[PDB]
Amino acid sequence: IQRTPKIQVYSRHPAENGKSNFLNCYVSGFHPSDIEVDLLKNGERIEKVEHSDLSFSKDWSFYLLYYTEFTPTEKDEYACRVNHVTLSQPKIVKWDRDM
Amino acid sequence: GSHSLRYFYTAVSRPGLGEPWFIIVGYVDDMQVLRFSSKEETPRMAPWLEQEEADNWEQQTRIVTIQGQLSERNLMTLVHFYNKSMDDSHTLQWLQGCDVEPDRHLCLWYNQLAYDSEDLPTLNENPSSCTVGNSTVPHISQDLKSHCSDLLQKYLEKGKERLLRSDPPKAHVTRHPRPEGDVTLRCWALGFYPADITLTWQLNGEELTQDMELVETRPAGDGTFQKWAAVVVPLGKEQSYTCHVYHEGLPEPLILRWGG
Repeated sequence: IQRTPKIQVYSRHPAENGKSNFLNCYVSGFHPSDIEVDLLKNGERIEKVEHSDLSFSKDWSFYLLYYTEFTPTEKDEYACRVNHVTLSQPKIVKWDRDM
Repeated sequence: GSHSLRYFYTAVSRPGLGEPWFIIVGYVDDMQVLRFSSKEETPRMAPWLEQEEADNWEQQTRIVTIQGQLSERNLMTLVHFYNKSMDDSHTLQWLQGCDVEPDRHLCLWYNQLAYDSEDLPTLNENPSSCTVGNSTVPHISQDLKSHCSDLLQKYLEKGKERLLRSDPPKAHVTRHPRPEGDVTLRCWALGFYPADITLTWQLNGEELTQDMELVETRPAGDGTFQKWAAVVVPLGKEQSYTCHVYHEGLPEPLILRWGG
């Protein structure tokens, strides 16, 4: 009846400081469509964040893509925060420029 | 030469307070081309389509607007039929569309439904058959099936540049010392188009399994997809392992040798 979401955080193009890019948080395989996703820069809910239109895979599970235009630096740390009914407590995944 | 059009439907009932919410996303192959949801007069269509000069999208806008409106009645009868608590919020997902390849007078039609993630029977014959005897748009329009094949062509003719595309992956392997006594090799494939793609790790010429890691291919957000496969290997054994990338836009299966 329910399915917890799979998360993935990554950049549109290969991470390179000072150059424009896009931070992506991708949620899928989760069910009850209702879900809360936020992007975090140094821990703060990022202002302008858009997402794709809701949709579902073969097994009927849903999936969305939250993203924001950004420009990384050797210091600024980014992460994604996902909230869903199948979770005991919110889940956060740190961005990693290599994974 | 085959191409497919799909419409993904989703309706969620709101416990008592309010009318149900819904959305209809239309795809062609791996590209989104249409959108329509609760509160929107007409459907928003992919900007990259030649747009309207008077462009006949009626049949569609019609079918879709109807499908949407009815979501409530649909939700109710499923509830009634199965007497599920009306205190809870159930969802109704519905999938329709067709696969087509004119040069084989091949038209396949799909119509799959599901209530709260559970499939609803068909006994109609999974992919049924549709037709491609185009010329006139009849008065018997209500039905999407009878138009699937046509609607597809229009989209293909209005998106040739993006729909009839085929961008091969750009690959490269990255080495990450695993201060755990081993090393990890990651095979990257980026900006490839049709999401269907496969990566494998070969050791001394053999597929490698149970010791590899795979991530669901993800959308880059720019219209292409990315994916990567990795494996753990003993120090200096680098050049021993190889990565293979198979894909539609590739002239030949791409083989990678450690960063050079």
